[PDB]
Amino acid sequence: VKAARERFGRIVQMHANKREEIKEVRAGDIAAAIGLKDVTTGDTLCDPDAPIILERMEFPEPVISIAVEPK
Amino acid sequence: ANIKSAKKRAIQSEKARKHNASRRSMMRTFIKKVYAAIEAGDKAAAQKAFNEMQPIVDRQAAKGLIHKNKAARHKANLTAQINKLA
Amino acid sequence: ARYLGPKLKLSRREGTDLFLKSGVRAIDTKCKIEQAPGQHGARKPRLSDYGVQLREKQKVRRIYGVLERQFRNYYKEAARLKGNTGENLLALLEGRLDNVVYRMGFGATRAEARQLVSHKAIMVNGRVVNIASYQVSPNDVVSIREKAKKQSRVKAALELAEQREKPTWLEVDAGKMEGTFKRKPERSDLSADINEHLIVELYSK
Amino acid sequence: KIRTLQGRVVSDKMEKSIVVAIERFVKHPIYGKFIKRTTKLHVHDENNECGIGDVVEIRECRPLSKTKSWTLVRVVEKAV
Amino acid sequence: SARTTPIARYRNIGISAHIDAGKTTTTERILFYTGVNHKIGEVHGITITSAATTAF
Amino acid sequence: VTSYIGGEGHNLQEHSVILIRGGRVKDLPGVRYHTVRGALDCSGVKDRKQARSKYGVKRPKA
Amino acid sequence: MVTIRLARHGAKKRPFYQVVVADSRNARNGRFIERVGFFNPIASEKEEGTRLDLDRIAHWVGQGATISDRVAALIKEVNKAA
RNA sequence: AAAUUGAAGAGUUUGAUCAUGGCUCAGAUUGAACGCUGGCGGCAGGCCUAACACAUGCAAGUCGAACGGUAACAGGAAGAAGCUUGCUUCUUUGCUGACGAGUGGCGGACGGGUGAGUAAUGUCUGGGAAACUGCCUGAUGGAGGGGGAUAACUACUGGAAACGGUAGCUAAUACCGCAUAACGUCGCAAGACCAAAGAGGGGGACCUUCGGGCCUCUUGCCAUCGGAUGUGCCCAGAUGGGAUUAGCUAGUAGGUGGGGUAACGGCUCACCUAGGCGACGAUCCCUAGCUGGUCUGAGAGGAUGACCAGCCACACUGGAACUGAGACACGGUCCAGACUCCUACGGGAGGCAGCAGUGGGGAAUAUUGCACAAUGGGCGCAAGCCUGAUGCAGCCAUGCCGCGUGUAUGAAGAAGGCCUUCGGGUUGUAAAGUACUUUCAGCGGGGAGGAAGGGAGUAAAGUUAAUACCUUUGCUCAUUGACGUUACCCGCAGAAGAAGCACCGGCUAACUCCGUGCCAGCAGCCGCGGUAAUACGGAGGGUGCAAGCGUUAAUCGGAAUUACUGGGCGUAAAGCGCACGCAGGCGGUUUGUUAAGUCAGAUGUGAAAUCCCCGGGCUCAACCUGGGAACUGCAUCUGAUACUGG
Ligand SMILES: [Mg+2]
Ligand SMILES: [Mg+2]
Ligand SMILES: [Mg+2]
Ligand SMILES: [Mg+2]
Ligand SMILES: [Mg+2]
Ligand SMILES: [Mg+2]
Ligand SMILES: [Mg+2]
Ligand SMILES: [Mg+2]
Ligand SMILES: [Mg+2]
Ligand SMILES: [Mg+2]
Ligand SMILES: [Mg+2]
Ligand SMILES: [Mg+2]
Ligand SMILES: [Mg+2]
Ligand SMILES: [Mg+2]
Ligand SMILES: [Mg+2]
Ligand SMILES: [Mg+2]
Ligand SMILES: [Mg+2]
Ligand SMILES: [Mg+2]
Ligand SMILES: [Mg+2]
Repeated sequence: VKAARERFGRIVQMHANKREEIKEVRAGDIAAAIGLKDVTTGDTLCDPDAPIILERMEFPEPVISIAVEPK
Repeated sequence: ANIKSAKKRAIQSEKARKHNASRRSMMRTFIKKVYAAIEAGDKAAAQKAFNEMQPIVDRQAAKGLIHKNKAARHKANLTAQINKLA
Repeated sequence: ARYLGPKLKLSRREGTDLFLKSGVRAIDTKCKIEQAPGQHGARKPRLSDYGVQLREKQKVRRIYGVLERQFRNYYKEAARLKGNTGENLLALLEGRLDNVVYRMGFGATRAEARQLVSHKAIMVNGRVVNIASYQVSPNDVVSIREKAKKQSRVKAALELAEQREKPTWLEVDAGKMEGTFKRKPERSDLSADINEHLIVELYSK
Repeated sequence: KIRTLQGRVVSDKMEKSIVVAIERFVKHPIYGKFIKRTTKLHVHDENNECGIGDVVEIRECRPLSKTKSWTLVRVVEKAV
Repeated sequence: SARTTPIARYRNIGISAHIDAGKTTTTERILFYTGVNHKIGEVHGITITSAATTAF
Repeated sequence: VTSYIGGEGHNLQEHSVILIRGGRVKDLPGVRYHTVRGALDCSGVKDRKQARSKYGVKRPKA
Repeated sequence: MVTIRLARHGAKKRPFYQVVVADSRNARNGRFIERVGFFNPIASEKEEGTRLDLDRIAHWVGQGATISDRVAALIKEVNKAA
């Protein structure tokens, strides 16, 4: 999506009583990565050989707008 | 201590401290008795105390609780003071 | 690390032949030597004291197909070497391998000489080298791998070799296509049309 | 055989001790002018056989005090 | 290396509902039932859900 | 300090977080620093395709 | 413990060892006492790859030094091949 | 032979000139940052800020061939044989291949990190005397005989955890006497006293109490005197700035004794004297690790102290010691202070300036990787085990070096763009086309070297009683690689996938056109822009560099612009208003002496690396490396005596 090159590592799974390091992630699974320099929701991280984009993403448009000043 | 080695060294050093301090405490007493005899002005008892204390420092020097030169200093200046007095 | 642009604009800039083409046709027939490149090249401006020195350095760099980093290294080496830096620099530029490959007749252009040396087509004393900056010592022999010995381009360059003047410091044998480097040539071997002290005047600024 | 320094005594008030001033000429590191540099030393002197301005021969020795590491060898001239 | 659990076995599900329908309670109970199921097999802890979790 | 913004037009305003560099502007007394166009909040000059690196302009495809 | 040791200099993947007398309580390329010889396990096989002054080695071993396993392999090899 | 033999200027004050004088630029260099762009490889480098706080994992263990033992897994004999086909082999015991915890030994004081503090309990150079020193060495000799404890263990039992608490039991190379006592210690001598530990391998005659006795080999233990290495101590010189810091000091300065340190010493104490330091800069204040070295410079100098190596100092902060050969101890102890964490609220735990990594600060500096394959370290007889030292791997154009992104031919010279006096030129062999090539990148195959060693043995020699055990040297055998799908080589096909950045007024190499019109903007300096802008913005063209190109930051150079080399003071900046005069600086001329300065020679040192010279190996280079030269600096001896000094 952002046409950029990143590297994985430090993948982690949740086990409801602990969080466990995992070396690899297989198809059909959910995993969390750490230390990704530039990655956002709806971004397709895929194999370098094939640059694929899967259905992009859909975001609800904002409905309440306010002005924030630090004070 | 966060290492088994350091833990073991702690207890070993504690025993060594107590055990070595016992020898040091018992040793100093004889020198103190000789020094007390010095202004006590005794003649037989001064040498008696010196003869009783000169061997005890030698074991300490041998096992290294003190240094042999330290023991030499103790006995040398003590006998110098006794020869001065008696 | 290489010039991929036109090869006659360089010669037109200095108004003199650079031997950047094989020479099948005449240079004045193939381009306008006396006119500099660009729409203003008709007009002849005034070259300052820095202008002439830069002009000579930039010329020599096109004759010998080198870049500024290597050429400054060559200048520093020649300055460090005992003797006269002016010729010492030329001696190093002669010792450049693809240069002697050109000189002894394996290439009508130093560009094609570099092309050949790059593809393991040249070995020295048997050992194959692909670095065009390879420094050649006296009493060294060069040849071609049996694969590239069948090439017609080297054969064609062979006839141009004796058409041009044979260098003294090189001894060749076109029979089995092998040459030998007698000794580094002194100053008088190369054309006096290249001034040498302009280089040292430039780099001693 | 033994090393040798010679100076002038400047203070003899201290009991069994003296102060010896050593003067030498050194070329200036920057300008080259020769300037005289002075070092003063506290020298052991038993029997107090030194005065003021008397030229003195000293020798390096054991540290005999906090600031004394030198002893008299000979005194060459007296009562200037 | 080799896939320990066949891909068909995997179930990627999400618990969704209206506010206070009991979504957190159900996820916590599911996690407890899986933990007890795989702990009793050996024997005759603080738990937090936060993001997506795994269970057998 | 006071900094100069080079190039044709700019998109800067209050509470803009920029990265200034050295360089004195002779005509404006008191100004001794430049604004690095194309870094952080500062944007690249629009329509400037000569000396682009001077103003943080990506190469336009052509 | 005075020992005979090898200090690994040279570019990586092409070692070059300096055979030197040093103290056991110092780093490999750290403070030494005095250089003895060198070793090159990537020698050209046409130029010598092991120079080693046996005189100072003998002096030091008689003095009470310790020769390392690699150095011993070198003493043996040089004393046999030459 | 060879080893320092090397030195450029330009713009800018004026109507114009000369001078003075400042500012700016042309050159190298970086631990760089950013902007644009970005193919490969080799080598190197990679938090300069917050010595800011730290989650998580590893970074210091080993030795059963020291000792009581066997918790756990594999056996050995037995065994109800658990068993029925002895098919299955369902109990038992350190009994041992081995070994958790425990005592004990050694190591943890090395290796690694950082530069906060320190202007000197620091570093560099040269000297010394009053010292100690584990392991590795060399020699001389001893290694005899006992005793009392205790861990682990047992019983009970407290605790959430951390960890314990009472009562018995058990050894040792743990502890302690006793014997012995010298080339050891003390003492002028006579004289007095000081230590030890055993453990593994095998064994001919004898051998019971089957455990032994004895014999041999290896190793360990004790004392002394050595060597080496390491460390402690002292002296001299040197090693930033400030006088808008001139007086500073009371254990202070010395002495006599006493104590103390391994050693000398106001180290320390009691007296006694009245000192001591300072204008040759004391004291006080700010800053700062120091050196070899690095950058620059013709040099003299200037700046600097990343990486590599030596030394110092520090380990949350402030103290304090203990053990230990060695610490006042990064991953040890105690106390205090600040901070953080766990908890059952009853109480506990910790210190990444180790390797990674996190947050934060910043313009900015990387992976919670692999291997102990090699060197090295610790322990062990060895095998081995540990080693975030080290070797390697990953990211980063951060620097240097190398190489590619094609080669040759190819004309009215295509199209199109640009300008154009409409004649043309222009981009331009440039393109198109035609022949050749595959470096690199991909594919499949082959393929060294970093690997020495160490095991199962096999032979030979020494050792004795031994053809045993062991020690030393050849031979056979299986082998030992993290990097790694290594470097390198081979065949495939296709030019196939690989160029950008800055500048063009002068300095300074590169010129026109079009927009605007003192606006928009450029600019290092001088200066450009008010209708023709070679200076702004665009295009074309050209120039200079190139996987880099520019800007910014910083140092030096140019700058003889702090002038030692090598400047000035009448008017440009600069002679105190004048005089006396201490300190200081300098000083007529001869005779003798000394040799302080000066010079010569020698000797020792000036760590290695770096630099420079001649050579070697990575295909060359970067890079690595042999030898030299250099490190002219210091000390000490011997002289020389013209000059300066006495
Ligand atoms: Mg390059
Ligand atoms: Mg409701
Ligand atoms: Mg919820
Ligand atoms: Mg802070
Ligand atoms: Mg500091
Ligand atoms: Mg420690
Ligand atoms: Mg730590
Ligand atoms: Mg770290
Ligand atoms: Mg471990
Ligand atoms: Mg300057
Ligand atoms: Mg200067
Ligand atoms: Mg002047
Ligand atoms: Mg004036
Ligand atoms: Mg006057
Ligand atoms: Mg005067
Ligand atoms: Mg005179
Ligand atoms: Mg003299
Ligand atoms: Mg060398
Ligand atoms: Mg050196």
